[PDB]
Amino acid sequence: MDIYVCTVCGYEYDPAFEDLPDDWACPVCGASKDAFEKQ
Repeated sequence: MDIYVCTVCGYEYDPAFEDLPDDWACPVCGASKDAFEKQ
């Protein structure tokens, strides 16, 4: 739909940004933004 909830810690993020570099890491688990997927 439009949500990027980490699948490691279960963080919550919304796809309403503008500058999304090519290297975002969870500000909690620290894991890469690869385990992130609609949830």
